Amino acid sequence: FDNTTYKNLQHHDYSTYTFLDLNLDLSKFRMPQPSSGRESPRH
Amino acid sequence: KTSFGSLKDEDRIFTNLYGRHDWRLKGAQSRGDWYKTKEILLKGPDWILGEVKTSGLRGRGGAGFPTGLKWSFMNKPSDGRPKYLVVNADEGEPGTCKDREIIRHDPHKLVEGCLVGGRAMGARAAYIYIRGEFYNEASNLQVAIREAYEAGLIGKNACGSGYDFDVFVVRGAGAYICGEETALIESIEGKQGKPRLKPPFPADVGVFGCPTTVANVETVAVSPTICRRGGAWFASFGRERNSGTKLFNISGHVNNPCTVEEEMSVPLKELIEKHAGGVTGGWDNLLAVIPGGSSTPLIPKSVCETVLMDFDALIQAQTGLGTAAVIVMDRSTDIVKAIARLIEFYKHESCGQCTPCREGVDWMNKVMARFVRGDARPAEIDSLWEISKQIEGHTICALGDGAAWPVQGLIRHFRPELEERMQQFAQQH
Amino acid sequence: SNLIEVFVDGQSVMVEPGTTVLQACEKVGMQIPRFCYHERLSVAGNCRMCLVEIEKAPKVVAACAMPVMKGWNILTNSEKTKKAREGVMEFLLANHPLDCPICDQGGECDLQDQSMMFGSDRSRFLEGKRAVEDKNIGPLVKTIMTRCIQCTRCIRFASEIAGVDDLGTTGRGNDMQVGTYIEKMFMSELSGNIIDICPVGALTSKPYAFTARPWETRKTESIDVMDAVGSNIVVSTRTGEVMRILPRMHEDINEEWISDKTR
Amino acid sequence: ALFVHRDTPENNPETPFDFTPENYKRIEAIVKNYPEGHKAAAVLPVLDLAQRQNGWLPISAMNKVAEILQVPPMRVYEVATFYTMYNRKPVGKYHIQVCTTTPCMLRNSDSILEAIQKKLGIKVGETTPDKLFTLIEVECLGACVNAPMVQINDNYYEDLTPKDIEEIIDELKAGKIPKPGPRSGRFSCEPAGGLTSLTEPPKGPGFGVQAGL
Ligand SMILES: Cc1cc2nc3c(=O)[nH]c(=O)nc-3n(C[C@H](O)[C@H](O)[C@H](O)COP(=O)(O)O)c2cc1C
Ligand code: SF4
Ligand code: SF4
Ligand code: SF4
Ligand code: FES
Ligand code: FES
Ligand SMILES: [K+]
Repeated sequence: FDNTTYKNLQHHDYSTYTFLDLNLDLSKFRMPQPSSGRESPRH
Repeated sequence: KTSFGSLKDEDRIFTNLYGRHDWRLKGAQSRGDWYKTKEILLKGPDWILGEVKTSGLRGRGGAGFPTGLKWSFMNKPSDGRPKYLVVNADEGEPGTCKDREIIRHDPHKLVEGCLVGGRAMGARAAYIYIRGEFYNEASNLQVAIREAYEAGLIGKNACGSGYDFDVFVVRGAGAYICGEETALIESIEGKQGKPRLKPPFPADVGVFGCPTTVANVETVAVSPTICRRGGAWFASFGRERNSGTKLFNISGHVNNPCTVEEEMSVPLKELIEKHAGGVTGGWDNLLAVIPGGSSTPLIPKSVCETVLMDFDALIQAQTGLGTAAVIVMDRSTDIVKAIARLIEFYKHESCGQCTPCREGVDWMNKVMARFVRGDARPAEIDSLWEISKQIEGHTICALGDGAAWPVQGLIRHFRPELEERMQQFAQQH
Repeated sequence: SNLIEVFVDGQSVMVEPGTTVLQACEKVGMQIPRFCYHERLSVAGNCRMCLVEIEKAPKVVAACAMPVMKGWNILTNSEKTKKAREGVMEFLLANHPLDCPICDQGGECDLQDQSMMFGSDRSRFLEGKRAVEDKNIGPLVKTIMTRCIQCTRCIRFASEIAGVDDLGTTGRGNDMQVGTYIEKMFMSELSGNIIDICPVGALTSKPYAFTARPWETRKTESIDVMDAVGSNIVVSTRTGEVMRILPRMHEDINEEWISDKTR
Repeated sequence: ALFVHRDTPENNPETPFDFTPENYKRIEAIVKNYPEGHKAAAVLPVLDLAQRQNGWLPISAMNKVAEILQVPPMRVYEVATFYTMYNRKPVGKYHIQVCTTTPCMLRNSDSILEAIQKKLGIKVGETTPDKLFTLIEVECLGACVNAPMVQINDNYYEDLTPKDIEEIIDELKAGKIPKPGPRSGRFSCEPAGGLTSLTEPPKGPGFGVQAGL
């Protein structure tokens, strides 16, 4: 058991598209979205 | 109980607050997260809401509303629209940085809280609105969410309970006002972060016009542990109607500014010296404390001597717990300049939608700037007090109140300083 | 059967559910002051001039947006209501420009008139005022946007009545500005109606500019012949000359709008 | 800063901008996060993505976002001018953002701001002639217990002193990127000079679980 070091070092290597790459990576898991029934409020 | 604030480590909820253990799924599980999540989900929303109610949990976002009752507005038959949980991670209140630590060091507690809290509300998904400056924190949360998806803890058949739940992360673009619950919803919908009038309340017409509950990160993140250990365990900490543990941020003029978890109702002096290492220059050097973020009125040293940190105690002290972000100011502080900077902050953050804050807060900012230099007359102090009362209670959202209260606190306890500055300026001109 | 009972200053009124506090007051002939509210636009609730006290309620409510509850007693003339109106009016006038003599709205201005009736009689604003640059939106509507009180009536009219999403707010806080952001012309066949709905002299008729004051015009109620709709109009004349054309409300024909050719 | 747009040679509707093909894949995933019929919800993330590709937002970038999501251009201009993180004019390679609100002001954020201005030879709100750094002040960045602090692009640098901020600039100016986080010796938000809580090993699964679950 160590309590002396910092275990949150991954974010030192994050890049400009890191957040959006993960979001794209997650699309395969999402349940199908619900539909309001039209294309947009102006349709 | 009469004394509070010697919380044991075994009773602490955010056990990776300092990021000294693996923040990822393997470490989170080793620390008790995600344990028996299926059983909680199978107990049903009424059981989950019952636990949240008996814990006496209150909103940790700054308003302190009873969580169990608030979450119960969503327990109703579906009318065809989807139901959503929106988790507030906007963290904009100056002095407050607690939600940042949860998001980056205990992300799996927040994700599990979203599933448990979402189940009680009947929501199909959780939208986590995190401020856009927290880029690295948001990426940590997304990494944790990907881990949970791949282990089946969320998504279709979450934790094997047959409940489908998605967790989305949406980033802001730089607006303190987007922490307000209806402004947050409008921001998620792609508009300016301008609050909505109420009614309708979000539980009826919310994000995308659908039933919605907005919950602070800390309020959500503790819900799985309240369910596992029970509301009675949580309610055994702090005074009645002030239950549980709380994350505190001690910044300003203290030897060791820090974030720490402590029991609700701990003495303010006890908190500052046990955890922050005391006031810079010793307790006698203390001038004033803002006990709950920039929106709560300051209290002077005399009040700080014996005030407890909970919703009721600080209200009786003519302030509020707020986010429990303690800003400390010692005798070397220009107190007028310190508050003026907060009014300047609220001037920069006001959405501009409604008249008393769009015009009033900018007006108060101009008066405070002259008060800093002493370039005013003593009659203007009562004018400024009256102006702040014309903003409070007359605006769409509470940002207007949050700008008036700091001014009222300064006039309440530091009028002679304001008048002394005016004398100096007049004497020199 | 479906009506519920509310009180306006202790006077019982039966209203359908969904009726706002402002609408309930209209039923007893009391007109709540307003700026952002227009009965033909979506409810905005941003000017706060309609704040009114509900008996046994600590917080005043926006009468234009708040639906009335059973048994409420709306106190339209209480001290709490009067002080809310004075405070809101004080904030509206803090940055408003001293333009009345040169401003075409003068004499038929809702800001002037509600200041007289519901606001204080003096200023305690000791600072400098805001000033914003003007926007060119065409040859029909002159904009003096320092006079704008950010009521968003023009935005809501353009989007909802005219179906043109060209107007909006840019910026934040005290710097929030109504306009098009880019240089654009608001040239729609119903565009001239934003002159009427703008409560202040921020939007004014360019052809009409500086030619007359409201109190001196004679009003002839007449009919429009530029199309076959038959829009009801008022012809404003002075000393035997036609000065302008205004809409005349007719619910079954043109409501309270006219086309730009008619105007 | 002005909240009206005037066309110029460097920033007009014909200024060239389009998302890269890879960024169109990222846009598709963004739009799928929201209910069908509510694509306007993607304005903020997509507008921010256009900035992450181009560095700032020309009016042509705002027009493209409106076109892709089928929203009126004015509704995108409203968002772009409402949120402070959108750069409506070019910024330097390194956008230095110094928090100067009261919690940071109490811990001497003015010294940090003066240190940066002295080193870069620019005033707050300016860009260096090399166009490597832009300097501005910002409101609370949510790291008050680590004051004084700055944000450079996506990274926080906290517990700063004039010496520490000069080293960070020297590293960015030298092509390297410095490590984010506190520079005072501590790792994150724990009190300096030793922990006061969470000193014992955390309990394991099932600890303190109520009966009947
Ligand atoms: C100007 C303003 C900013 C706010 N910012 C936050 C915030 O950053 N985080 C938060 O949880 N609540 C914030 N709130 C409070 C929320 O509106 C809301 O009360 C809270 O998120 C409800 O969640 P809770 O019951 O768990 O506290 C803010 C309110 C105002 C008026
Ligand atoms: S009080 Fe201020 S921030 Fe809140 S809606 Fe009104 S103008 Fe916007
Ligand atoms: S809009 Fe009304 S109050 Fe303002 S300058 Fe014109 S006439 Fe005077
Ligand atoms: S220009 Fe006139 S109608 Fe439009 S927001 Fe300003 S005051 Fe209201
Ligand atoms: S008329 Fe009700 S807030 Fe404007
Ligand atoms: S006051 Fe600077 S990070 Fe909060
Ligand atoms: K007008």
